[PDB]
Amino acid sequence: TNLCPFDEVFNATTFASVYAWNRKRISNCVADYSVLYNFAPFFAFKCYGVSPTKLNDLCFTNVYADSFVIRGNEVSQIAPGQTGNIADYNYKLPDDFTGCVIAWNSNKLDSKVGGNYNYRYRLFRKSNLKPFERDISTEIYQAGNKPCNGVAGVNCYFPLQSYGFRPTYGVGHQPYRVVVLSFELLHAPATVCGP
Amino acid sequence: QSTEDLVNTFLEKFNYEAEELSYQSSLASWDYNTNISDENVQKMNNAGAKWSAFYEEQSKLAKTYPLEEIQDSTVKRQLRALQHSGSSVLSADKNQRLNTILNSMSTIYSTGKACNPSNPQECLLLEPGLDDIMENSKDYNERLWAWEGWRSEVGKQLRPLYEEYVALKNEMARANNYEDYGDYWRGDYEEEWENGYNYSRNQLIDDVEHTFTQIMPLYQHLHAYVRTKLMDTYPSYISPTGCLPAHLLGDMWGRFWTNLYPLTVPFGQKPNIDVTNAMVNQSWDARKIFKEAEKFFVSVGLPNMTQGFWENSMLTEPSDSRKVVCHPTAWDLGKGDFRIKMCTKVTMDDFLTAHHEMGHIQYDMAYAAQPFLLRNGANEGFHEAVGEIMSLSAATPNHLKNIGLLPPSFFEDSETEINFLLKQALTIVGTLPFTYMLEKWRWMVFKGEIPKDQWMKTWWEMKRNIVGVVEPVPHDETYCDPASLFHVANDYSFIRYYTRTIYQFQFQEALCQIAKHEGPLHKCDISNSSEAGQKLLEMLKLGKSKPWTYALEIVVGAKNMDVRPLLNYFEPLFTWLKEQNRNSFVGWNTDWSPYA
Ligand SMILES: [Zn+2]
Repeated sequence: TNLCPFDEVFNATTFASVYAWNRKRISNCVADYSVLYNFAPFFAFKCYGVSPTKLNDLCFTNVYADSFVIRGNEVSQIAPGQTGNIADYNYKLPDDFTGCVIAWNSNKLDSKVGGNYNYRYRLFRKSNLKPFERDISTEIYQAGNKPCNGVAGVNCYFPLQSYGFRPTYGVGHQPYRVVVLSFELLHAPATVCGP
Repeated sequence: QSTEDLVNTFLEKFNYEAEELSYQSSLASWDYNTNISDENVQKMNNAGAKWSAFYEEQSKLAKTYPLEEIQDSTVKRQLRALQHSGSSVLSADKNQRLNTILNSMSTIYSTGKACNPSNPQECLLLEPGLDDIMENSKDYNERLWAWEGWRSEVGKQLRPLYEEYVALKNEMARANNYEDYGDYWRGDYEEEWENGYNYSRNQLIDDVEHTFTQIMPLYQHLHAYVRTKLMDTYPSYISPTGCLPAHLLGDMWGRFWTNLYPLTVPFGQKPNIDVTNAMVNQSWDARKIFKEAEKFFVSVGLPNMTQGFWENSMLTEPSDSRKVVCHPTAWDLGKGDFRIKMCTKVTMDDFLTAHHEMGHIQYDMAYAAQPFLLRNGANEGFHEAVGEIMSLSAATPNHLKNIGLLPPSFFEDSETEINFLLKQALTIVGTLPFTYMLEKWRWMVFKGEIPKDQWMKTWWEMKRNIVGVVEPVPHDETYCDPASLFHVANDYSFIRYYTRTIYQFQFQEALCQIAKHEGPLHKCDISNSSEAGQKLLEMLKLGKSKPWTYALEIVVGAKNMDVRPLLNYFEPLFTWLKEQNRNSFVGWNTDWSPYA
């Protein structure tokens, strides 16, 4: 009768940057989604693959507890088959993804007067991300064919820029915290069913 | 790699860097304006510098990319803007000199004083004082002392400086490849596009001219009516055939003739509609005024205001300690924040003003999606116009009844209608001739048609021929009369005003047709019709992405300015005016002088 530790994840003091995604494997416990199924604080309980209306009777192999914080308008891009900066160079969802995306506004915790500068994102990349992949490289991006030579130069730019969240922004620019619960199931006994 | 490719990456770097620096600058200005303290001034200055530094260095960075190579319209429009290359072209020493001259001139205007000949002690500055005499007094002699005075002291000082300014500016322009400074200014209305949407710099001159010729018959009649009425108040001075003497027209420079309403009311006994008293009776408050406005906008179809607006804006005169700048203003700080600052008192005029200001905000909200460089109105004129259209609708007798301010059974009469129209005309028709003249003089001076020796002579001649006003006292070359007006001495373009007016009416007629109004255009109300809103919205969203000509077409169906709509609005008045002056002479003879 081990309760999966979903709790300590939602109310953590801080979440890492957009490009430094956090992965936790949750296996060999019991997870009950009926706690938040009726509560509904979230603007979106949008789910894909599994219907939230009492489908916890099935068995899954592992649970991924992806978590981060982004801008508001970009919440959409956390959806299958959509292309935008966040999708292109930051986090990816396969079209076939099964699991739940839940998001809420947390301006109050995140926003700081004078700006909060601890959340960052990668503007340009040589190519596109492949599925569920992490790039933490800080090497300078080069657009020019002439060599960058490792210095700031014409057509040479550092990859990451800061969100700079501030209290007086519109609903689109205000910080939104996103948690993606992915139910990974393969050919396995799948002890993580969550009765 | 195409330069197109290189260009697109560059443009992405700039976009995020630009918005954040701008927001900071803006926040600082709001703070100063709301709480005026010395410390605040400092912060504002520091932040502003950073933003400018960014723009300048970036602009310099981008003169490098060839303009011709890019083959997509949107990208091109953006690159062009960053590449404007204004002012930096001049050598540093020259730049420094120009800056000094510009500053000196602004100071003289603000601090200038003029004195009563009769009482040496009394000396008055412009804003508090000289203005009042001009605006409210009815004595011939008094008015004269003031007119001459501003001109004699502030003006004479300004002339030597102006001459230098003309030369330097012209040099700057020549370097940037426009022919003269005038061309640079007309450049704003220039568009290059493919299918018959092209407008050229030269064409503006022709169009303005054509339109004026059409408006002339109305002006002539109005001029006559005023003349006859004025004759009663200052009996000896005015002459039946001749032009109106200048000092008697209602403001120091003559721009608007509105102050003459008391003297000229057509049908005096019936009173104008004012709802101020009622508002007090029903206990409306400042927020109530704003709240009502929102409802109008919602009814047409545009979106409701955001939560932030309600919380952060300063809708009321600040109580207690802070000191506040008073102009009614609308602010788009950026990154989503929209705020309005004004002090509201429960008066009818404020109801009307609120509607205008909110209008400016609604446009802004709409163009947000477009990229940073392109987020602005299509041509300078459009922004103001959008706002005005809204106000006209609100003032109509019908709207006021529905809100409940007016009593239920009021029925207007012919007399009241005429009275309303005249008031409007003095403000709108009266301004148009003046604007045309000023701009023409300036364009010519810059080009070189008028030699320096003859600058003053020409000004007066032109006024007599086009606007029908004559000098009270002879003015020699040393004086520099055009300079006194604020815009002239603070380097701004004055064309925007003529164009805006023509546009407003055009928009209104079109919208009204969709809304199915039947009757005189003066009574049209767009309220409660969704369709109208949608059409306007389509234009608003474009921003500067597409050429101005294209935009006008979407709402009104034509690619060019036309003055037929204005004439229709004022048609009921025209007929009346014609009957009234049937006996009197219409026209002016340039010969008469009050110089005598
Ligand atoms: Zn305005």
